[PDB]
Amino acid sequence: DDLYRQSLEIISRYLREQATGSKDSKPLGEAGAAGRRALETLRRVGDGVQRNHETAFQGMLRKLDIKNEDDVKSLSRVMIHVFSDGVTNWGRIVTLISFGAFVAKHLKTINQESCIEPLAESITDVLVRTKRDWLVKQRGWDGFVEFFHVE
Amino acid sequence: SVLTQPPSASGTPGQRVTISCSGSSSNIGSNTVNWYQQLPGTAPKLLIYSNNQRPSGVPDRFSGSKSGTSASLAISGLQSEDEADYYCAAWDDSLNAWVFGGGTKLTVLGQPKSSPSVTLFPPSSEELETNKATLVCTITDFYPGVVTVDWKVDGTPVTQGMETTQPSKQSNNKYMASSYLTLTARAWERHSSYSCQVTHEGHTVEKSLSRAD
Amino acid sequence: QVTLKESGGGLVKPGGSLRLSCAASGFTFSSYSMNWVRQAPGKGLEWVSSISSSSSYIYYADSVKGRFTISRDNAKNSLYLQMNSLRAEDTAVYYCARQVGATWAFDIWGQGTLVTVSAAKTTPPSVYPLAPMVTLGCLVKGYFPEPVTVTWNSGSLSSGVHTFPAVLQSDLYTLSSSVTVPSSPRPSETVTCNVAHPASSTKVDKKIVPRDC
Ligand SMILES: CN1CCCN[C@@H](Cc2ccc(Cl)cc2)CC(=O)N[C@H]2CCc3ccccc3N(CC(=O)N[C@H](Cc3ccc(Cl)c(CCc4ccccc4)c3)CC1=O)C2=O
Repeated sequence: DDLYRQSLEIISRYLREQATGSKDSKPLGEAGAAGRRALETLRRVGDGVQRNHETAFQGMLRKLDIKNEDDVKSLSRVMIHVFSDGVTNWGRIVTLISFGAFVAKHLKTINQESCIEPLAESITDVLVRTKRDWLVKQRGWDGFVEFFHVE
Repeated sequence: SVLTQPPSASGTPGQRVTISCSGSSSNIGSNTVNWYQQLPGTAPKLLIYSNNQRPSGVPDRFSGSKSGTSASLAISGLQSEDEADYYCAAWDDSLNAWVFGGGTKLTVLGQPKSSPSVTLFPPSSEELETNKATLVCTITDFYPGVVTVDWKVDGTPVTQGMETTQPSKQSNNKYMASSYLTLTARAWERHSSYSCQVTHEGHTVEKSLSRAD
Repeated sequence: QVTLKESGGGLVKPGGSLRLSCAASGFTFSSYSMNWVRQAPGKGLEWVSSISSSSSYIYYADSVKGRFTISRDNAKNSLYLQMNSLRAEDTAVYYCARQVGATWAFDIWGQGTLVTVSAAKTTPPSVYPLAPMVTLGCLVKGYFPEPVTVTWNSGSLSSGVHTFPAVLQSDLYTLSSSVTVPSSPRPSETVTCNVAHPASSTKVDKKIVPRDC
């Protein structure tokens, strides 16, 4: 699945750079120019989500009490609550990925850095597996860039 | 077309006209409907988006709605400037394609009637030199936009060589049309009395000429 | 000024190929899905093809699958349509339309470009004077393909002009344009029609000189 691959690449890249605190310059080897644009939009939108819901994100992180691999494995049951109500839109998808970045940031500080990759594939799992048809209909990562374009 | 619309719609000034758009569960049933207005001789323009939203510049008179697999465009306060072709469009999930409706031609009837201004032109000398003769009959400033054009050569009705244009809209909401009579230069020389007769609303306006200029 | 301008339309033989181009201006082209929509003269809108911002998602109408290829050059703000194996049914005005990211509405459309799929040859028009307030005109005879453009006195005469639609005789178009001016077509106060037929690079001026009739 090229979409699973491309989404995993973008998401894993965004979560890894968020835990690090500094943005990379090296190229994306699968995603392409679509992935470059997708990651750039995700950086602008995702950071504007993380700031606008900073208190709510801090509270959710505290309440979740993530400290080990079992907690990271169970986080998939929390991820589905973003789609639980039958609502699917780019606004929900960005929030799902922005919080993923917040968790990844927490996992790095609490020295559980090896659990970031498992989390990134879990976000991609819930996205690409439960919402494939909608993503493809919405023109995947191109539609994502087109939807959030402001001008 | 996948989306169906009445081919035509009509109303009088100030009346509320409704244009329906019928689809399926995978197009209108799954997606938002957009409307396009195409004024005579122009490119289409966005009229309604997201079922009932108006872009900047579209007056309050236009409203849209959606229910089940159908959509509707409502034009309150019909005006002669609303005369256009209206199209609905929706993305279709099962086709992976945009589907446009067949289009609805809107006519605004009951405005004050105007007789056609008829002008008849003989062939030019330059054209006669090519051994051809064209008579041109211009018909402008008529409402409603329906005319009948008959040609007469020496009092006898012409049956061949005539071509009339379909009525076209003027800027002032009136209509215009054009008629042509093509003869050989010899046939133009052989006859003297030429007449273009324009019938509008049980009333006929005639313009004639003699080749003996 | 956010614009779209189509190019490349013209006369092509059945079974032939043609490439249409569409230039985008005043916006960030690489952040929009784009579309081709066509319209056979006197007929409805028919969506042709769609291409996402990074060319990852491409769609075609069934009527064009395997013959048309859409692509875009984001570095050149350009959208293309490579049309191959062209048939009579592909004769239409082809429009370029920008699609809104958040609603999928086609908010910006180009003016369109006409594609004529015919075996008939490119024929320049013959412009003849139409001489009888006074109504003057010029007859634009036997050209192919469409379109032609008519102006009066290089565009300085726009009030009272009536350019009628064309009629199609055998495989040649004829159209006329009329102008109503005040009751004095004086030799010093000239009336000239300017006719352009881009398909045959014809640019003709025709001074309308009346005769005592
Ligand atoms: C069962 N429910 C609730 C039942 C579902 N009904 C929801 C519907 C909904 C869902 C989402 C949105 Cl944006 C708007 C509405 C109502 C709701 O949640 N409203 C929101 C309103 C404000 C808000 C904004 C942003 C984020 C969270 C908000 N919060 C705070 C919060 O704690 N939300 C959880 C649900 C949730 C929401 C968003 C995200 Cl990103 C996650 C984390 C998933 C994750 C991602 C990466 C790594 C680990 C985990 C969880 C409540 C819960 O547990 C609300 O309460």
